[PDB]
Amino acid sequence: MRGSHHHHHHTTIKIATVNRSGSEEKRWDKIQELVKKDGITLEFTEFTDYSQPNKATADGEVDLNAFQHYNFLNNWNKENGKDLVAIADTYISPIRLYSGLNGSANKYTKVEDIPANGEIAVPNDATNESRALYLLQSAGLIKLDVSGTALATVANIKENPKNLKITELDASQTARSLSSVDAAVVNNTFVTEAKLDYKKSLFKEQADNSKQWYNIIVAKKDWETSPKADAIKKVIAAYHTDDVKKVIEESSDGLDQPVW
Ligand code: MET
Ligand SMILES: [Cl-]
Ligand SMILES: [Zn+2]
Ligand SMILES: [Zn+2]
Ligand SMILES: [Zn+2]
Ligand SMILES: [Zn+2]
Ligand SMILES: [Zn+2]
Ligand SMILES: [Zn+2]
Ligand SMILES: [Zn+2]
Ligand SMILES: [Zn+2]
Ligand SMILES: [Zn+2]
Ligand SMILES: [Zn+2]
Ligand SMILES: [Zn+2]
Repeated sequence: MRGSHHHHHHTTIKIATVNRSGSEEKRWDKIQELVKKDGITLEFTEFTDYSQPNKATADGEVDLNAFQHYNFLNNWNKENGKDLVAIADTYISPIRLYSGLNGSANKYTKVEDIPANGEIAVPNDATNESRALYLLQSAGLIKLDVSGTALATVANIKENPKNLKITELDASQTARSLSSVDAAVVNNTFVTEAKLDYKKSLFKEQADNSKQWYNIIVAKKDWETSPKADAIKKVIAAYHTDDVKKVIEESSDGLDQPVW
């Protein structure tokens, strides 16, 4: 059933995220510590997948969300006829291709070793699906019949030398699929929960137009007339500190790269 989540409660500012494992949420404890003197309590709704946080925000269940990149936001707004806005950039985490697993060993240590007739899992939402497909193309596994800013779908695969089966799954399910596929494209959000080591990935998305993959803090367009606007501006100030910069780098082991 849709919208699985839990809450993590410390003026009160409610933030929707997607749950991450290990130390990756420590940025939020540091931000809370910074805005404490200002009288601000943060409360988090932590969803399990990318379909829910923007809806929570447009519906007024939360004040902010922090989970997506600009492309995901733009696409979600267009699809849903909404106009949530980015009010700060956070980090970039270039998406990676990971080997399928045999127990806890990687089956492959190079792209070239993916077998003919193999299966690769990719996210199934338009922007991360596209992102994964361009990744598979830059890794030399496929060619696409779209380019530039065109969203690629699986129907846009033009060449497929190894006859790979490309299976699109929920973004939150690609890392879990690694026990039974040859390779998967996995968003940073899901890496730690599956116990993956991002530094042992087969392939990393190439920098270039990289800003479209920048993560953001998002609110409703009229947030600035809200009684919570002052508190929101302080939270943003706390995120954009040297202290938080360091916590993100340390608590994610470098997986998330701050962009401010
Ligand atoms: C919901 S869009 C995906 C965001 C994810 N943190 C990424 O940068 O890959
Ligand atoms: Cl805390
Ligand atoms: Zn709830
Ligand atoms: Zn709550
Ligand atoms: Zn929790
Ligand atoms: Zn959590
Ligand atoms: Zn915490
Ligand atoms: Zn906390
Ligand atoms: Zn409610
Ligand atoms: Zn409600
Ligand atoms: Zn899809
Ligand atoms: Zn598709
Ligand atoms: Zn490592």
